[PDB]
Amino acid sequence: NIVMTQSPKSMSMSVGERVTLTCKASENVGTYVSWYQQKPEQSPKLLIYGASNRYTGVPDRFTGSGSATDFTLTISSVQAEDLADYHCGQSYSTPYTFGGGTKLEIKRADAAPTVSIFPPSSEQLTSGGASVVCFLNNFYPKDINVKWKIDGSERQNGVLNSWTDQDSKDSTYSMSSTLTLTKDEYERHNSYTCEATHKTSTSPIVKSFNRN
Amino acid sequence: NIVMTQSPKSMSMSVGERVTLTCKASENVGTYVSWYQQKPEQSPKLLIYGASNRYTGVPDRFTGSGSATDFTLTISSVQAEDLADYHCGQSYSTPYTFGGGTKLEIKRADAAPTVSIFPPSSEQLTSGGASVVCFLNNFYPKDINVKWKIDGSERQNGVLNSWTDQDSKDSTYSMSSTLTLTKDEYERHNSYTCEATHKTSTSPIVKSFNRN
Amino acid sequence: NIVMTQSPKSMSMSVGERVTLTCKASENVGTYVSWYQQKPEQSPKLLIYGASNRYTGVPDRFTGSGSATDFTLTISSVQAEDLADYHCGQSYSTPYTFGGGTKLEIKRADAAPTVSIFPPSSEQLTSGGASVVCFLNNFYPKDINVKWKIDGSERQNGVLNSWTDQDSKDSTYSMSSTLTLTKDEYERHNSYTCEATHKTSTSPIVKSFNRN
Amino acid sequence: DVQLVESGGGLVQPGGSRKLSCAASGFTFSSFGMHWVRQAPEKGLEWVAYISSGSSTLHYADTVKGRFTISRDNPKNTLFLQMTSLRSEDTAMYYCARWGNYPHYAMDYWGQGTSVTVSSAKTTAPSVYPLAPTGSSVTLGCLVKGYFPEPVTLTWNSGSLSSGVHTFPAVLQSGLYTLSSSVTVTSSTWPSQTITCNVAHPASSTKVDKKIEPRV
Amino acid sequence: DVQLVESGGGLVQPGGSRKLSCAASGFTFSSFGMHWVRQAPEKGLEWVAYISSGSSTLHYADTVKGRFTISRDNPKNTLFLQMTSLRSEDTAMYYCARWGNYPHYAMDYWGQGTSVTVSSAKTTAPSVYPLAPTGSSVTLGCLVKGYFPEPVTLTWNSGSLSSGVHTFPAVLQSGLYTLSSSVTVTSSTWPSQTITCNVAHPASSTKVDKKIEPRV
Amino acid sequence: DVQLVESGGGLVQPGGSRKLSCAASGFTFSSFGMHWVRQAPEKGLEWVAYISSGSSTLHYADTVKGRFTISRDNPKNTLFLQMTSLRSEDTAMYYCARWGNYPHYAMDYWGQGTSVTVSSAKTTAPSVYPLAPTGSSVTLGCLVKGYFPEPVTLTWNSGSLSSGVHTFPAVLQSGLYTLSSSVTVTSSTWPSQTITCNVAHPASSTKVDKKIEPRV
Repeated sequence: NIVMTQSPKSMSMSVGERVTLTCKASENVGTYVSWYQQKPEQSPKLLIYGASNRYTGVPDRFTGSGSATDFTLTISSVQAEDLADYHCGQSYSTPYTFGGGTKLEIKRADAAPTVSIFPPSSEQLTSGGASVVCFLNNFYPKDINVKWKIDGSERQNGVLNSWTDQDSKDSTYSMSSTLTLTKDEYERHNSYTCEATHKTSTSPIVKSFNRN
Repeated sequence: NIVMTQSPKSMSMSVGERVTLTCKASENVGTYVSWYQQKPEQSPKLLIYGASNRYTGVPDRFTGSGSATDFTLTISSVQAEDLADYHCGQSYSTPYTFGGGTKLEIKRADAAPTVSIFPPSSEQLTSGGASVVCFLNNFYPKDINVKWKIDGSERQNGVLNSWTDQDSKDSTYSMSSTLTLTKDEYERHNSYTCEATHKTSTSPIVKSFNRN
Repeated sequence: NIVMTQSPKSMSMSVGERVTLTCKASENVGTYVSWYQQKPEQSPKLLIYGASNRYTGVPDRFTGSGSATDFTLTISSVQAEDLADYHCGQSYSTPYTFGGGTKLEIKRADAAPTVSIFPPSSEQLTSGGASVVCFLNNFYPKDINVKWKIDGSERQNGVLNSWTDQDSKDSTYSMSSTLTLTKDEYERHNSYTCEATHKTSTSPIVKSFNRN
Repeated sequence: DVQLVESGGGLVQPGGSRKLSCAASGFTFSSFGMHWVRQAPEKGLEWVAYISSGSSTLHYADTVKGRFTISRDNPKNTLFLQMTSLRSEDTAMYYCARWGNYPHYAMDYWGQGTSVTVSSAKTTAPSVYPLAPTGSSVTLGCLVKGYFPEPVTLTWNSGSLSSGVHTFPAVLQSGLYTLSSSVTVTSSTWPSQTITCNVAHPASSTKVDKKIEPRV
Repeated sequence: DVQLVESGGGLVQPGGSRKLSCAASGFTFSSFGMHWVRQAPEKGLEWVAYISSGSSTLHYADTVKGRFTISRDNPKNTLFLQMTSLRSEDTAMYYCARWGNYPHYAMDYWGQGTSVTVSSAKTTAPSVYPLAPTGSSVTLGCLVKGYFPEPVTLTWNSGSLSSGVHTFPAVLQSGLYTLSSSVTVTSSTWPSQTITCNVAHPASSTKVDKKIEPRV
Repeated sequence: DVQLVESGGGLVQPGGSRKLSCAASGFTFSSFGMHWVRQAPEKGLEWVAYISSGSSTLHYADTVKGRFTISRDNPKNTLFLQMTSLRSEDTAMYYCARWGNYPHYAMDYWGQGTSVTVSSAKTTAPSVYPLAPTGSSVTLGCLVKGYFPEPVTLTWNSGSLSSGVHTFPAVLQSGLYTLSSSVTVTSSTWPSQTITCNVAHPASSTKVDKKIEPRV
């Protein structure tokens, strides 16, 4: 099988700059590598065929290159609408194969997360549940680490973390962190805290409430 | 007209035994007699054509015979699913004519009727009506005679008798007997009784209640 | 122009009976008359072509006939689902022309209207409006006459009457009658009454309320 | 395969008229003669009418000649029976049948039957009365009184109760029909779990449910 | 199979212009003549225009000649009706139909219809008023007042309440439409379980819900 | 132009079977080879199967061989994927693609994707909880808990509130999915003008609205 190794899977680039995506095949290809762009909601769309031919309506800023074992997609200069997943693909022998994909994101200025914490609603409590929720909104870059504390003690059991993709509006990220407890345990502790570590802060960013 | 006399109209036969149904024509036929089976809910289905040819999916246990004036349907051996109405029919000249039909039933062991009696409901009474009802359930054979008594006196005015066909489950019969009275008369007597005569009993089977 | 006169525009027929719809042309046609059935929500569907040919999936109960100047659609026997508008049409010369259409309805037993009356809502009043509404529901036949009285005096100014088509459930009609007033006038009278005349009643059916 | 479906049955006054339909599919309709045959409440089959494939040869039973007309619309694959001057004795289940099985001509395929009642009695919903009563078993009942025309259909707990249900054929008294139905249930669980007879009357679109309440 | 789908309807002022489309599929479009036919609010079908398969023979009804043009784009399998100099009387549901059924030419397949209203009245959402009232049954109502153009659509409890709903056809008074709808509910469970009429008006993208509150 | 539309996705138990469809239009279907390609939740594209224009040459990925069958109905312009012996790892978005771009063969046109989830977990509506909290701005939230399968869709004030809404991708815990959504509104106008999160769950036809109420 012609294995396609695509790197990096994740790449950030400032507007005006040059994005380069590499795709190395385990054995040699044409003239048979293609590239696909996949925007968030949509199906993949053919971008490059052959190795360097643009498809209908593909901006000249997109250029593919390479031969034999080694291919590339370069977009120069990157614009705001270039945010997408990019996939290389060989059409030369069955099994047709794809690279793992690259998520292209806009690099922008660091932004500290804005944090909100929410006690379980009375409606969940009355049903026996007790989820505590922390929103960590509009930050950059995307790497962030969230810890939950209960009465000052760390708790990683029952923690659900979820990141949005890059926001089209301001190129920031947001993430949600949920500590799932039962009401019986929730009622037995006083204070709940989510703490996050991020580039924009030397100390943990903290948000807390006392149950009442 | 070619008159078809079918006999008997009613016939009982034990499983494993031989059922014979006769059809005599008033004048001679082919090779033009057919036989139809009609199961309770359904339309007649062609069983024999010509006089002895089986139709598609008709079991070999079904055989027709005869010639000229005299024809027969024999089912040997009778099985539980052979319960039906059977009709002979001539296709030889207009007017096409049918026999009167034969109701084939399973013969089984005698069973005494189980009897329940029911006073008129309060809801009927309040509307001015007064029907008294007797159920005579799960008996064999089918011949049974029901009499109603009011304060010990026989009453045949306002009596409705109704028999089910043979029950597929246990090959028994059931019948319903209703004495229809007005509330004004019903309130003027004390005791109501249905009495039945059946093979399984030397004395009348009796069921009674006193109005209250 | 080939004028098609279709009669009657409205026709009621009991289930099991024969409906006949006539279409007379102002000059002679083929073999070029067609018939269309139009059910409430839908587009016309071709029913008969030529003058007597059934189209795909048209029940045999539908038969068209005629020649020269005079054509007919007969449905024998009428069933519940035959409720529709039926249109004749000539395909023989431009301008292609249609009859005025016939509304076929199910004839059923007379039913007196069930009447409800409604004062203007507080929400309309607060906006300055004052519509009084009478529902006349589930009646047959469809001809009915509604009069509005205010303090006992007849009022035909501001009255909106509206009939549904025949109801699929029970083949009855319903109609709505609205008296539109301003709040300034509404507040100056005490009693409002809708009165209806219908076949099922020798006297007017009346519904009334006093404003409060 | 061969399919024959009928409609147009119902209640008509004596002297009245009505038209039955028989739809055909799964064979070349215009290549077969067709029959109407009837079956009265008591009863037996009776040949009514025949029409050849092209509507040229028509035959009638003596008792219908000049009152009934049989016809067909071959383009619409439909067979008809036009009934007029209706008598009480025309009350029956009406079947259409194909004259097939060539060359051993026989009524090889039959429609489902459509019911015609000819009567001056009018359509009336039934009254429905619960019949309450050691046994282990207890028997309960349902009285369905004064409806027209036939039929009514009876279920208990909406079909959930099957075995032990006996529904008796209707009887005519004083112009209307009456029937009853019985069901047997466990004595230890009645009345603590409910028993309801459900009655529906096609001709008047009426449906009635009736819980069975105890009484000493 | 044969598929015909239309669009382009809406509200236009008198003297205005508009273009309707009819998309075709499941047959060889360029091999059939096509028709536009219309149906007014009261009403009846009326032939508007015909165009042969290759757009060479065109025919028009007298009342549209010189105002309407019918055309087609065979490569895109689409039929058009260009309407100009619009009058009030052009208010109708417009259908396209295929001239098929060769050699017995007939309008064998019809589009769904697209509505054209020609009026100087402007698009207006309705006001919606609850109509509250022993019976066992109780009747409630919904007044939908002063909207334009037609149509509005009415549901109760978002479609959950079906039977017993009557929605009356709209009437024009003082330039706008008014209609009402009624529903019947169980008296023992009103108001303790809520009843809401929902009204939507396509032309103005308006949706309104209205709970029915009791009052003596 | 070229149009490819899919359907048939949904939830299936492991070992189960399912059939996806891909409708084509705007090109000569029977002249192109077609592909199925899939994309898992995490993820990446994966080639599944190929069929030549006349269904003679068929190819399969190793992980589907003997379990999946690809076929086509050229008269009905439809491509199919018959899936049997389903595993968890078959959970993916499934796309059909045309093998076009001759003579530089490439997947030039793709369908919209239809989602297949393979799991023994059953379809369950979510519970939905409002998350209430100076700022000028205030952040509110919506917790959507314990639903299956994916997806759910989230709106606030029925789409009226757009910017500042973040809806987080679902996470699986204890067999079911949970997600949350946040919105930011003006502090001076909350709660005096209402904020509602609306949640709908396609697989179970469930829709829920939830007002956000204040609390100290």
